[PDB]
Formats: sequence, structure tokens, C-alpha cells
Amino acid sequence: GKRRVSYFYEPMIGDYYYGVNQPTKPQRIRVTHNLILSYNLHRHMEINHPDLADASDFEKFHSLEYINFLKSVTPETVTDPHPSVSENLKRFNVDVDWDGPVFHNLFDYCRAYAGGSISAAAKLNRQEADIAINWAGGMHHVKKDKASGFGYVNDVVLAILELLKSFKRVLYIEIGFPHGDEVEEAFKDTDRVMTVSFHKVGDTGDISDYGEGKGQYYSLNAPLKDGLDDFSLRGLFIPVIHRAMEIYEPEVIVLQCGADSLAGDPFGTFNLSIKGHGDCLQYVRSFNVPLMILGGGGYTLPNVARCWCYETAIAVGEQLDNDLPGNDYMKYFRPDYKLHILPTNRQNLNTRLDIITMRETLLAQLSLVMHAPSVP
Repeated sequence: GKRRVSYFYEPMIGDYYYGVNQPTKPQRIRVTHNLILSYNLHRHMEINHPDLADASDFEKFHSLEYINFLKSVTPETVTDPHPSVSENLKRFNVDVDWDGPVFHNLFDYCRAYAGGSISAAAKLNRQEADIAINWAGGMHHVKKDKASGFGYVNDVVLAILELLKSFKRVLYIEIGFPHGDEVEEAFKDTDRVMTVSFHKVGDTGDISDYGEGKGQYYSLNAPLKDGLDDFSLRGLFIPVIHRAMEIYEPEVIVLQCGADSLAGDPFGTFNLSIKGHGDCLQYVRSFNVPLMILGGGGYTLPNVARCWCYETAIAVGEQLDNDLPGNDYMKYFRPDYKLHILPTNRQNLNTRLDIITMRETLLAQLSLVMHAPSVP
């Protein structure tokens, strides 16, 4: 009676990201896939090729001038760039200071990763999967007109728009490092999406940024300090999601599993193990409610691949051996060659009392949902 799990993967995505002549250059989705197969997880899920997204899909959320710019970005146009190209790279926040899809096939990279998310939504809509996974997605911080990180299109908004065609109520949860402001804002004035964001304290997503009009109280924010550990996160996550499920009764869940919240990420300050990150998914998966699982940020490639391999196993109801079976990227897991990671020595600035404080605030906010003028 296992859950039906559909796993979306474009095998050419590494080719779009690094070019056809770098087949062994480590690419986060290609390596994640490698680890998943090394644990025989293909035996427990359906592997699906996504339908590619196109510009018309992107333009539901994104500005035409931005999407046209992305179409123009090629190795020939951005190498020795004309000043007009450099100015656009700045205006649209496209970083060209690393090898990556900018220098290979940016637009098809976008079509493939976003297509995975929108294809996952369509499959959940047709009830052909109970859980749909797209690790290449989860780009929640991409703006209508600006890129961010690994992301150039906001596949999360696009996926949620797709789900709203068939589902009355969507619960979106995110455990990546930054606030997915762009997702929260896309849905801020509706009660047909509840957003719950666990993120580093920053410029957006304060604990009283809880929604507008029909959306009042349907945006939840947990702005957390440096050094978040498994214990702290669990103490907040489980009670808040327990109450959200009881009160909001979503028809479908989207979980963004951004891996920049892991210990030792060079662009995050949190201290989660893979067990502590995965515990969030384990709790969500315990509900027999349709589920989309997405990736996101995460800048220590071996830790990202371990994290999403482990979470694939959680999705399919398998336990994995911590001793890594042979894979095609073994040197990157030296010297211990384990699936799980240890937290660093980083102090947790989120005190026990800070966690109780935020918990009581969010639980109180959810109580106010019961008094909303109308029900979705």
C-alpha cells in the first residue's frame, strides 16, 4: 500500500549546465541522481522525464523584458560582453562570475528545471502520483525580473499556479536558508495558499508579515538566527505544522527542501544535519495528502546530494545505510564516505526561549485563521 512516487529528472540537465563535453564535472542534480541510483531507489519510484516549460509559462509570473534577456544569454554574448550586456546582467541580477548554465544552455536549463516542477504539479493534478519530486526545482527567491543563485525562473510560483487549477487549498512550506519572499508575495492576498517559511532573519519575512485582506494570517514566518540546529528546528517545525494541518486542511502540500540550511554551507549560517533537515520531510510525509518535493539552494555539493538522496529515501519509505555504496563521485565524500554529516561547532543563537517565543506567536496566529471572515 506504498505511496506512488513520481520522480522528475532531465538527464540532459548537466549538459545544459556545464556543456556536453564536461560529463564528469560535478553538477548538483546529476550527482544527487547518481547517489539515488547507488541506493537502488529507482526500484521504488517511477522516473519521469518532465515536459519542458517555455517562455509563455515563465511570463505568467516574470516580465517579458527579463525572459527575453534570458533567451539572449549565451557564452558568445556574455564573454567579453558589450557594456550594454554588462548593464543588463546587473539590472537582471545575472551573475557571470562562475562556470554555469550562462556559458552553456541557460534557457534550456530553465525549461528543464521549471518544467520538472510544473510537470510535477500537473501529475498531482491528474492524481497519477501521491508524491512528485523535482530536485532541480525550488528556486523560490527568483524575482519577476531578477535571478538568484542557481535560479533564473521562479518554478515554485509556476508550480503552485498549476496546482491551483485543481486544488482548493495549497500548503507551501520552505526550509531553505533565505526567505522565499517572491513565493509569499505571489500568494499574499489569497487564502487558497498558506505559506510557512523557516528562514534566516533578514529584510523580508518578519514574524508579523502575516498577510493582507483575504490573505490575512495565511502567511507564516519563522525568522531564525544564526546556528539553527536540529533540536531547535524540530521544536518549532512539528507543533506549527501540526496546527497548520489541523486548521488549514490543505488538499496538497509543497515542501521546498533548500539545502543551504545545512551545516557548513558557505552561504548559510545554520547548522542542521541531514537527519534534522529530513525530519521535516518525514513529518510532512506522515500525512496522506498529495505532496510535491522540491530542491533549492545549497552550495556544498556533496552535502546537497547526500541530503536529497536521503530525502528521496524518506519519500519512498526506505531506510538507507550510512556507509556510502560505490558511486561515480566518490572522492567528493572523502575521507569518511558516509551519507550523514555532523553539525559544526557553530553556536546556536536561537535559544530554547527564542524557540518557545516564536512557537507561541505562530500557534496564536493559526488560531486567528479560525475567525477569518470567510472559509476557502
